[PDB]
Amino acid sequence: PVYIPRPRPPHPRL
Amino acid sequence: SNIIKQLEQEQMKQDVPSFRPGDTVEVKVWVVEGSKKRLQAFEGVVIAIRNRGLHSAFTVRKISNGEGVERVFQTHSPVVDSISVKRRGAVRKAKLYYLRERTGKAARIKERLN
Amino acid sequence: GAGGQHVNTTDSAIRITHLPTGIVVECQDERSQHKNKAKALSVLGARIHAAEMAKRQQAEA
Amino acid sequence: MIGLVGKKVGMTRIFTEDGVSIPVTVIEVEANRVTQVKDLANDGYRAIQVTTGAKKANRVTKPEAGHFAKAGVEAGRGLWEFRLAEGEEFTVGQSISVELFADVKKVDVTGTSKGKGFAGTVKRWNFRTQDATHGNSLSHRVPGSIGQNQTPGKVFKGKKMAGQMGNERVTVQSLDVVRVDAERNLLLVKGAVPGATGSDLIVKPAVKA
Amino acid sequence: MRHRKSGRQLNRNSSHRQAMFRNMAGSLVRHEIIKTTLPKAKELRRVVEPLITLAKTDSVANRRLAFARTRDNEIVAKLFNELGPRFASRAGGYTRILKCGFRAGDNAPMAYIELVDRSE
Amino acid sequence: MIQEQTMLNVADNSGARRVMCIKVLGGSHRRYAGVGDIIKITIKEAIPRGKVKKGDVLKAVVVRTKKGVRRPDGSVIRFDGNACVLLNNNSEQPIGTRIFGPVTRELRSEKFMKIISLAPEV
Amino acid sequence: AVQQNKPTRSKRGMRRSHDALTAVTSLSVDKTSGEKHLRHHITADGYYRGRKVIAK
RNA sequence: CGAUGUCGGCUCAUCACAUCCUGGGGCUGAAGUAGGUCCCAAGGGUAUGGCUGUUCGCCAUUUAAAGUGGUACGCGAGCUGGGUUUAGAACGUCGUGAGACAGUUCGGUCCCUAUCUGCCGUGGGCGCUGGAGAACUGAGGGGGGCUGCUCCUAGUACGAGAGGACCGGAGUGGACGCAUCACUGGUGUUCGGGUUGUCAUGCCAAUGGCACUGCCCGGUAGCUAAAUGCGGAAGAGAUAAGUGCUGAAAGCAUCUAAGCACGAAACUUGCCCCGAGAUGAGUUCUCCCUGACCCUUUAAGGGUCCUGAAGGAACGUUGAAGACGACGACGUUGAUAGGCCGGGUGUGUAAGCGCAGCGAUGCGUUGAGCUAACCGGUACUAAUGAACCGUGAGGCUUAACCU
RNA sequence: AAUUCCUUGUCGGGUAAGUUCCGACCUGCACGAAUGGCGUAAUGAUGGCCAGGCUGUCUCCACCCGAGACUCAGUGAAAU
RNA sequence: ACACAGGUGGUCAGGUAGAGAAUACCAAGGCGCUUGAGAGAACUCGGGUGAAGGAACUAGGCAAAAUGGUGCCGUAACUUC
RNA sequence: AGGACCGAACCGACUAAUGUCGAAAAAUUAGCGGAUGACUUGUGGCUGGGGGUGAAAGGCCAAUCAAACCGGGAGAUAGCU
Repeated sequence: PVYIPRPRPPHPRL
Repeated sequence: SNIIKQLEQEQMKQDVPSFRPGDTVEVKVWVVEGSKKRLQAFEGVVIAIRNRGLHSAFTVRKISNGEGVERVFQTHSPVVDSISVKRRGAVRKAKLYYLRERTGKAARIKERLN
Repeated sequence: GAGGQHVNTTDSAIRITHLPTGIVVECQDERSQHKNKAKALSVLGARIHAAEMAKRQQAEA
Repeated sequence: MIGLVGKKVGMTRIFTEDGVSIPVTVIEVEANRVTQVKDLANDGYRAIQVTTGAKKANRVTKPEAGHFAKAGVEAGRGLWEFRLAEGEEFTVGQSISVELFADVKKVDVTGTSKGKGFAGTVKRWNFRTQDATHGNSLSHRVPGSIGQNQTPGKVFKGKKMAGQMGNERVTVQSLDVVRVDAERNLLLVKGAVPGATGSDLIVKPAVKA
Repeated sequence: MRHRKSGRQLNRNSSHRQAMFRNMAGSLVRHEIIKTTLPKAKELRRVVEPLITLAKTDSVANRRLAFARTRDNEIVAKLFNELGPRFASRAGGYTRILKCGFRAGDNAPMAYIELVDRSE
Repeated sequence: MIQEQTMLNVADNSGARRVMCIKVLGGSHRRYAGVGDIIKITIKEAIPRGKVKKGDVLKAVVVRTKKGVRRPDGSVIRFDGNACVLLNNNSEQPIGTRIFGPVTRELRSEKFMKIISLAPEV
Repeated sequence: AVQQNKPTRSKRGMRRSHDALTAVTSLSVDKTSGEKHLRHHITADGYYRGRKVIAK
């Protein structure tokens, strides 16, 4: 695949 | 069933006065006043008649001293003693539940007068 | 208040209630509860002391 | 004493002469003839085996037809085995009328219930509906959490979950009997007994006296 | 959970289903044999049958009730002229299901439902 | 079916006009009161010369419900407005002198016998 | 919600052990015609219980 | 650290007992009522609101009581996202400054169609040794178990009064649970009526469509609950803490070492439910099957012909049974379904015609007409003769019986 | 107080009960006068609170109408 | 990227009710959106109604529900009038 | 008259629900703000990467921005895996 989307953001944890 | 209808019709009293909804109806209910069997009169405008034979019922609205009261009656009950017609209302609807919203001058009804 | 994952889990806040007087004091200052507790025993001691000295000094005048 | 297999015939109510009204269930209870008095000889325990009702003879099976014409009793619907109580003692073919419930005053009617089907947990185990607004997503009736975490590591056996509700066999207990009729073969018991009209109610005198 | 309920739904909302029974009752009355699916047949009995029991008694009012259903005048004119006095002494059941296997495109059980007639 | 937060008119002439139920007595996690149960109210609206005032936390007892009470024959007696009679928290003996409107015969049980003589009906 | 490691040939076959198709085995020989039809369905020509009904 | 979603709430729980209540005791600075404290006991029970994102807590008012805890201070492949944990902005403050704060304020994307384990239901195969239709036995397993108030004893014991019991009983509520639609109600977009706008059937009249069922008013069957019925138990066995009796060691003393009694909501049993896959696969009752030929590798073998039994399955009409299988009723010698007839309920004086009214409309016909799922009936339509699987008297050993 | 830590400061009002709210005091950790001070009618998809209405948000869910789910036929992925 | 519930400027603009190019039903005209059939479970989505109570829910009346048009009477503190 | 009011087109995007391997790499449905203006829009220009433009968010500059994309220095360097 040419377009690989940005991964779904992580659960915070900070 | 045959069984329910025959066990039912052997307890329905055969003298029930016929009244339409909208009549002014005076019902007499027995009452235990301690050790006494008093016969009380509750009288107003009849606004609903459930019919199921033995399980038939009718509801009487009566604006008593302060506000409206609605007492529903099991017709074939032994505690009821008399059902008497006073007036005959010319309403044109089976269940007269509009009358809860109306008081006084607005809720006065017509007579059948036939 | 603020802290992050530390606030969400560690307790680090203390009420001390002097029962015969009914004077609580809640100290919620720092991250460790010990330097909240020693403070909540210092200010508790000073409030038993000043709330008594107003009874004695109240009964002077 | 023994119980009596009857049929549920709806519900009505009977007005007492003094003023109250009682909701009764009418149970047509025909003759419950014995097809087999079991005793301690070939069974170790003693019991009876009754039947009632009727079938078409081209609908009854050839094993069961021999099982009924062994006793000579007319092949009806079902068989129901009742436990005996060492004092009363029946014989094969001895018909049992509705008149065992004269002197008794409490019964335990057992019938196959009314199947509500695959009910979910709110209707089945009386769980509580979650908040049906305030952010809620796709989760208004679902049963919530079912276990704890890494330490239990499984769901416990007997967790209240969703599934088949009703069409079980239950037992209403200790019903005050109202009126027993001879020629009509009716047993009036107070209050609801399980199952819809046409069920097969086994009615025995109440064990909790 | 439809304990003792009746009335198939046939994957349609009510106002649609009333209209396919209003159309298909007319098309049955006009053609005297039709090929529809088996549940639509077994609910088409309960629609078409009282339209004929209404037609067995001819008057002014029954014409207007049988026009309030079927909404068409050919249908009410083949009733009260032809079909009614063909069932002048049939005590109900003017209808017939005949299963015709399955539909080709979607494997749906067919049925020729027809009038108990066509005695040419 | 008088439960918590329900507004009730006042039957008698004690001095309140509109009282709010705050707590139902006689059980743990009880949901609602009924025919003639003792409840705990505060007062939302007083007449000026009354014996009670606004905010005055006391016990009432419901005497009329729009849900209605059921007679044993299978009747029901629905009123057209909920109401109560104010009582005294420590001795119930209701504070009002005379009661406006009807009451219902189940209230005749060894502690409201003062009410059904002050009542005009039923 | 996804498989931790792939299943085999074996546990696929045992799940597919209920996808067998069922035979019909009820084919009537029609009264008049001798034709084969299912129980309670009309024949291919159209005779049903011997009686012609399709007229088609 | 090639990610172990972190506070509180919601839903759901589950165990421990260091027991909050209920139950049994000891001591008391125990007169009574009420307490204090300690021992045994986990069977059930264990608030509703205001404030704060809050846990916690303060308060209001209850209660029999408002238990302490483990479960990733249980539970986000279950919900939320108020605080906390980004990016915007500002206040105080610190820094010359970008910026910064367990300092404060306002705004701030919470994904997953479940393979395996588990759990709730519900099926197919085969076993149980000849097959089949049922009826149970009960190993085991589960559900259940809460408590108030009023009254009698009695205003007796107790007390100077003040107040105010033990033990045994009876009625009635609260919370929870089971069942049901007979009542009271919800619903009832499948029934009846009203009515707005517009379109249609040539037009009036009449209905019909579409407008969230157009908007509403009533409501049959069903399901339902706020509604109505019932439940927890009584008892029995063995006990814990405890109380004894007899009784030496140890002339006395002692509930114990020998011996015998009592003693709790806990345990076993009693109540209800699942239940012989209880492979240890059980018991009873019934019905069913008794043909010949030939090959061998003469084996509980294979194999040909004639038969197909009880039964089941399939198909059809279906059901107060159901996701699907399943389960129950019926299949013409028939009421299983539809239709039809009579009823019932519901709605409420149809159309048409007549009269009155200039007309909107009113009266007569008329308590009419229409009336779903309901009730008693009725073969009118639809449930076809068969074909299909299942056979042919059931292994070996030992034992007591007849013969 | 968009500033205040101690602190849910003290008193008053609202409420049965108010860490929020409004008014006041001033003990201003650490407001303050164009990095504006104090007010301010109208305005605001702005922040905090209160009341009347209105109601299935809630006590506590119940029933119904549709579209999926489930069954049959046809084509038939994906993460891992 | 697709025979994709998205985006794209101009011109015409009928009837009844309507202030209206809103909105409802229609004409001319064009479509029924390229899987259907069935059952009528849980549970999810989009809706209807609801006894008694009425914010007790909740972080918060979020979401619903309710109010709604035209004429006429009438309208407070405050104000930069 | 009006950076006036209510409200369609039209421009936008405050709220909730759905959607989150969707119909869609930001949408839909019911509400919602502006709607003679500091509006909005068609078509053509113009500004070019330490540069643009910015009613200012480090926003936007071809689904990419605290320094675009493409080719090169280039096989950078990597005490790291």
